[PDB]
Amino acid sequence: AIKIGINGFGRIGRLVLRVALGRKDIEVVAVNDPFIAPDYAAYMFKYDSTHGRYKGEVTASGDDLVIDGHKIKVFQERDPANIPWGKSGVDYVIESTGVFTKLEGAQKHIDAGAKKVIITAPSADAPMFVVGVNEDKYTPDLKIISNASCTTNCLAPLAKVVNDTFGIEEGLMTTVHSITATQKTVDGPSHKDWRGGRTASGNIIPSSTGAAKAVGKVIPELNGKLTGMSLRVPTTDVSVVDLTVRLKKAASYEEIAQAIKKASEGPLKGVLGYTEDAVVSTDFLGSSYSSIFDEKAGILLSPTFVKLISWYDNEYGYSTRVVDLLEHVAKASA
Amino acid sequence: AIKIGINGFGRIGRLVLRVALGRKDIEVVAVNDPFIAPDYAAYMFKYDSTHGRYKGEVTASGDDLVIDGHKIKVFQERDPANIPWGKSGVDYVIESTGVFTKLEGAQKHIDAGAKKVIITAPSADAPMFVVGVNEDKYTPDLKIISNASCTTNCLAPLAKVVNDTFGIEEGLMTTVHSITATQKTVDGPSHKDWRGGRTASGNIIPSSTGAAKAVGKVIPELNGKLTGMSLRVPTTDVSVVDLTVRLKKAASYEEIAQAIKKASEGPLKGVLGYTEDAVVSTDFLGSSYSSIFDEKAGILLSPTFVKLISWYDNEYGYSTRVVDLLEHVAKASA
Amino acid sequence: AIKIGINGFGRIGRLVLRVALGRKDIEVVAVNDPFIAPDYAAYMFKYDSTHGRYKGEVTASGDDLVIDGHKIKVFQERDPANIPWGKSGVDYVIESTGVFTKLEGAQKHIDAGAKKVIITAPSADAPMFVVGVNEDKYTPDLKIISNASCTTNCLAPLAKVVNDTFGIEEGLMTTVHSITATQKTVDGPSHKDWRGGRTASGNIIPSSTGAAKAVGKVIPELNGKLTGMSLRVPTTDVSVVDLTVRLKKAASYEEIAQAIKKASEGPLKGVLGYTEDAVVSTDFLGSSYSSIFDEKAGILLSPTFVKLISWYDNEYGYSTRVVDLLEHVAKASA
Amino acid sequence: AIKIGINGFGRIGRLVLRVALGRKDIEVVAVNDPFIAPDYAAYMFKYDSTHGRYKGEVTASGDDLVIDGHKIKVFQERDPANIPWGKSGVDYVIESTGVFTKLEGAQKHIDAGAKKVIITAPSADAPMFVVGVNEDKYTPDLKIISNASCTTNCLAPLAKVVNDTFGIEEGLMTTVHSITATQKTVDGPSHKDWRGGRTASGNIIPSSTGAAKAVGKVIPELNGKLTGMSLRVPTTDVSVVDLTVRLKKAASYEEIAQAIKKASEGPLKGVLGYTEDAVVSTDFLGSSYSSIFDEKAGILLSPTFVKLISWYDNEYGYSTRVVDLLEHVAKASA
Ligand SMILES: NC(=O)c1ccc[n+]([C@@H]2O[C@H](COP(=O)([O-])OP(=O)(O)OC[C@H]3O[C@@H](n4cnc5c(N)ncnc54)[C@H](O)[C@@H]3O)[C@@H](O)[C@H]2O)c1
Ligand SMILES: NC(=O)c1ccc[n+]([C@@H]2O[C@H](COP(=O)([O-])OP(=O)(O)OC[C@H]3O[C@@H](n4cnc5c(N)ncnc54)[C@H](O)[C@@H]3O)[C@@H](O)[C@H]2O)c1
Ligand SMILES: NC(=O)c1ccc[n+]([C@@H]2O[C@H](COP(=O)([O-])OP(=O)(O)OC[C@H]3O[C@@H](n4cnc5c(N)ncnc54)[C@H](O)[C@@H]3O)[C@@H](O)[C@H]2O)c1
Ligand SMILES: NC(=O)c1ccc[n+]([C@@H]2O[C@H](COP(=O)([O-])OP(=O)(O)OC[C@H]3O[C@@H](n4cnc5c(N)ncnc54)[C@H](O)[C@@H]3O)[C@@H](O)[C@H]2O)c1
Repeated sequence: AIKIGINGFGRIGRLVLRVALGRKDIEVVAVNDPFIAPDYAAYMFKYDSTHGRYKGEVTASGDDLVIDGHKIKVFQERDPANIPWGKSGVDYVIESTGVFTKLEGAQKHIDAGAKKVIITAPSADAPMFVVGVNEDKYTPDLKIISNASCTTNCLAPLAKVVNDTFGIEEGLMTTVHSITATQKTVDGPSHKDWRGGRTASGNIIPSSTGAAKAVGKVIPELNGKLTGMSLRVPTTDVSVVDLTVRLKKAASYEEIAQAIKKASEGPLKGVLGYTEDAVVSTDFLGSSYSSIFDEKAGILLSPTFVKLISWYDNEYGYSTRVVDLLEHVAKASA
Repeated sequence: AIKIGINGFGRIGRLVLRVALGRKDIEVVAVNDPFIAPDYAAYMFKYDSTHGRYKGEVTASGDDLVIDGHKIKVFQERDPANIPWGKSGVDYVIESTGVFTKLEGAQKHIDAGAKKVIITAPSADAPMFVVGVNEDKYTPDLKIISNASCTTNCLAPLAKVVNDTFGIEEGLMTTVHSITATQKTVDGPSHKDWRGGRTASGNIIPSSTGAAKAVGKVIPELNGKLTGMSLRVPTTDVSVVDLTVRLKKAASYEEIAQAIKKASEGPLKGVLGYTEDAVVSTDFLGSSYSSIFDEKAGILLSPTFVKLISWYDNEYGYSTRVVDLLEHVAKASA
Repeated sequence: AIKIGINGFGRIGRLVLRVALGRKDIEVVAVNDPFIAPDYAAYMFKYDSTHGRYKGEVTASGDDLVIDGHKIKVFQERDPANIPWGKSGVDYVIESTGVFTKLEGAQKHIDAGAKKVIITAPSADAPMFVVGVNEDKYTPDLKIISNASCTTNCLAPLAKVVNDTFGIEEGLMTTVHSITATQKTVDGPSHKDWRGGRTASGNIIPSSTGAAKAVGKVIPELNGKLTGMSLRVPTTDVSVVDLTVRLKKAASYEEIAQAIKKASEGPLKGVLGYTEDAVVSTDFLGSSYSSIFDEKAGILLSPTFVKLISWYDNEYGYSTRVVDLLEHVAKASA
Repeated sequence: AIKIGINGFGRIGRLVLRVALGRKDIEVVAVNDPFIAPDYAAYMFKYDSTHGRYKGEVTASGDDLVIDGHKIKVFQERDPANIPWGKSGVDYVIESTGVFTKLEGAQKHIDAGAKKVIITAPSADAPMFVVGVNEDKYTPDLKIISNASCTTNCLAPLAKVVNDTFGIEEGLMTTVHSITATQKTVDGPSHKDWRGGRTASGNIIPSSTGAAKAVGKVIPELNGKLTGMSLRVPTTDVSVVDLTVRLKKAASYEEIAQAIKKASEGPLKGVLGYTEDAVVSTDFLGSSYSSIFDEKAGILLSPTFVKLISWYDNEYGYSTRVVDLLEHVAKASA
């Protein structure tokens, strides 16, 4: 029994719960969010503007969120050191607040009695993992780890296949990315990111991202070879990586597509998907892939210079990978 | 001769400044916003997703926002008691934070050296005014007043005409309303208003509003005769009042429309507008009216039961009224 | 078996197919759409921006659309008289083009060998039915019938309960309505509906509707007692009825809600739904109800004057009713 | 006087009229659109969801569109051969229907009595020009020409500066592009572009474009050195070029920015703009530039491998260029 708690009952926290409730080996013991009371947590979990109503019975009773008859404790602590993880029997904490992304903050959960923490974001200092790429490098002494970003989980599996087969010499990427909770409904204050304060649903908004650099951390051979940027656009979920790369070995576009298709059918099955259909972003709502290569959308300019397109449900694909990483950690430590 | 300061440099604060800079007798001395430094204030005023670039020169210099040569001091105080309104020579404070809407909160501005405060919102206890309806009832001894809500400013002039002519027995109102800064880009916490936390750009969102009942405060004879609710929809600005009203006297629709046209040409000129064109919400972006009657959109069922439709730029029409009420207070107080 | 064909493979045509595939008594023999070839029909049926991917295998094979092994003939006839319904063994035609909504056009399906036609829209000509309101008035001599509009299917069950219990004296309705295929992505020509040509996703757009007067056709006692209008807003599916009604018998809001709840649990089960939750439009994506009463959103101004709010998935609830009406017609004619 | 007519009174046709009415030497004699009657033409010209109301008097009288006293004949011919251009004294036709983009189609305007045609789109046939880049290659023996695409007009001035100063070895472009009139409000038939049939306001939609390869026609030294693709996103106007380019000569990003700033201040003034502000797409609504380099948004991977960002109001910048090309052609003609 993988006994877990969730800190930060937001987009990622609530969807990680949806995914986790479908895994036989996982018991979600408790969640913590100081802004969400038990009855409110039942409301937020049951109804979802992006991914539909939860197919199951959702209520609250006292301090319990009750889903299909399973009782989940709801705590409301601003300070993770005050969450009763150990007294509740929680061994793994999903750290999905966006607030405790460094080792020093995430360690508070272990102080509070958990054993291990998975940060659902890039971490400035916790080791980072992408399932399908380097989760095999996880060892049980690592108590606090990061599942990287949603963009890194799209880019890294694709870059892995391309680099393995043809070699990546250099690459620049853009993610055309759905809006998120950090943005504003109308022009408002965002002192740390002026563009990000502008009306989210009315603008294309250039943004920064460390996701391309981060690929060189989970694929050390690509260290320093990739960088990138983001354009936030008025869709509510699903994002797309636009990867422009110089290759070491010359290829045709068909050969590149065939290498990606082969990986998607074998070692990257369930992580890297493949399509030749006339897909659009809504076609990936609820997709569990980290990366779906759009074969028809990309374009080759030279035998060593190509643009590759790959989709990802930044909320739900990533949330699935959180749970996958959790189960790999529990299996590797058993 | 009117020396004002602006607290809360947001949608209303910044657009009130836009309007004020166009008024002879107004000198904007300072603004206060603890989240917006001077250089950031210049950026937020210059560029607007809804109302376009400020046609003028906007820069910052030290602690001054500089607009077409005029220097405006920028304070950053969370507590209005700490704002040097008096030392700066500010006589009037435009209270547009949404946080100090009661006499208790707005009085802090006077304790800080200002003389009078106009709250850009309904107030639980401050006297309320709607230009064109009851601003002549303002008396100079009133130091803290409210300019009501954008919705009240749309409904009250319309209701005043209908009541003055045919009489209003009772009326139920819906405002189909653009999203505002209190809403969320994706499903997030909103513990005082659960529907309002849901994805703003992807939902029709019911919301309570006292704006129809508040008409009874500015039109005492309509006390208890109007109420209603709101539906927030994914437009970024401009809203519409849908007033279903029972009349005391039998009328034809042509008769109602003529009465409204007469009012808009005479005593409510510039406040109540009138159109017979095939208008949609974007046609009122930047409109200075409080209320624009849409003659072709309404429908009569019986001679005493009719549905009336009136548009309003909830940001800019209201902001213009804020400045209009300020100039009336100053004049009445001379 | 109920052997059917679908004319017009659009939003309604394709969602009617989705519903019908879940009904054991129905065999979908064929579809016709001159603008959609077989492989394109497979794509349009498989991928849906609003209702997700079809959960099942969708391919095309020569002239057949193939869904979970069941083959469906695809015709491409502009003129319904040329569709080989009789030769194909089709007895019922779902007429969902929007082009053939009168008896004269719909009869061409019967000339072509079908037995009966259900028009998925109001008809100037053909008798109209709303399941849960008057489908037991269907008699087998009626060969061509209309399932009314999506708004009429939301308003009529609600009006039936309120009129049955308290009596409706008069009522005025607004539907705040999602955009549809007749609208335009940017300001474009719509010479019969000038407002309807303006940018659909950027505007609140007033529109005329006969849906409230049509209630008086399916509930004859309400003939002449209801009318209304529409406001199109930038959501892509789900709409809401805003009914302002004068009652004959006085009541509390709670008594009104209780009458609707009882109907929803009894004679209008599956047609009229009932909620007290903090719902928004996306919470009814895929709902099979015609009408979901929003208990917390309405408001009462006098014991005989109240505003009632009811939701509907204008695409999917209506499409479910089309199939329900079809099964009622087949059973009534056996 | 440059006497002109406009064929296709759409987004480009109407905005070309707005621009042309501000040029002293141009007389707009007539417009043609079989779907827009004279009074409807006045409505569509007067009200604009994207660019506001026309600041001027707009009426219709008989068969004339009347703008600030100037009468413009309104024709309604589906076949341009039937437009009485000659009898009306029109010398230059702006061909903005999207339907007559080849020499054979546009020639009908000359058979009907016009002298020269400017197609407001790429042509498979007609020589293409981009103002600021190659309009000095226009010669008056050319009777039918193309102003290329809005994306080519953004990319070409940028590529010219970069190629002139550092040399372009090769480049791959993505345009993140606002929706246009060819898209659909909900999933509908688009048999030649399946992705383009999907819900425009709810999807990121990949699309082909020859815009980058077309730069090689107006800058022949760049033939075969650029290509790219498009992602349509739910904004109603303004688009952005994302150019990933390999340089021949090593550069710092600062030298690149400085070269573009210099060109924007001299030989490309009014065509190529330059900004270092925290801009988003709405900040370029109504901009007359072909291309606005976003200095802060771009990123450098190596001294010869860089990503450059440039904005454009695809409707209004391009419409202004159509009028600029017209005046250049007329100066060289007659
Ligand atoms: N949304 C995405 O697409 C996405 C994808 C991958 C990763 N992430 C990352 O996951 C994290 C969460 O993202 P989100 O999109 O779910 O954000 P969110 O804002 O939806 O959720 C954050 C939650 O944290 C809660 N919270 C805030 N302070 C807290 C505290 N002190 N203790 C406990 N709970 C607290 C909030 O109430 C909220 O419910 C962020 O690091 C983000 O970068 C987001
Ligand atoms: N359409 C409208 O937006 C509209 C119309 C009429 C009235 N109003 C009302 O006007 C008020 C402001 O609304 P808004 O839409 O401009 O909101 P907003 O969020 O755009 O602006 C509020 C501003 O107040 C600032 N602020 C927050 N706390 C502060 C403090 N302690 N001291 C000083 N400044 C502070 C914020 O930083 C922000 O800039 C609200 O009461 C609102 O109900 C809004
Ligand atoms: N969308 C809704 O919410 C809704 C709800 C209730 C009723 N309706 C009604 O249903 C009908 C269709 O609506 P929709 O929204 O599905 O529209 P749609 O445009 O999505 O579908 C109409 C289909 O008819 C096809 N078609 C056109 N001409 C044809 C012909 N001559 N023969 C066969 N097929 C043809 C089109 O190619 C298209 O696929 C309309 O009458 C509409 O008013 C729509
Ligand atoms: N951003 C842009 O919208 C943009 C930018 C650059 C170029 N263009 C190009 O300009 C052209 C028009 O684009 P638009 O966006 O203005 O399209 P639009 O659909 O807004 O306008 C096209 C107009 O042509 C009219 N029309 C159709 N058939 C006709 C005929 N036979 N005779 C006369 N008029 C006819 C239509 O009624 C419509 O008003 C296209 O070639 C397009 O690719 C568009």
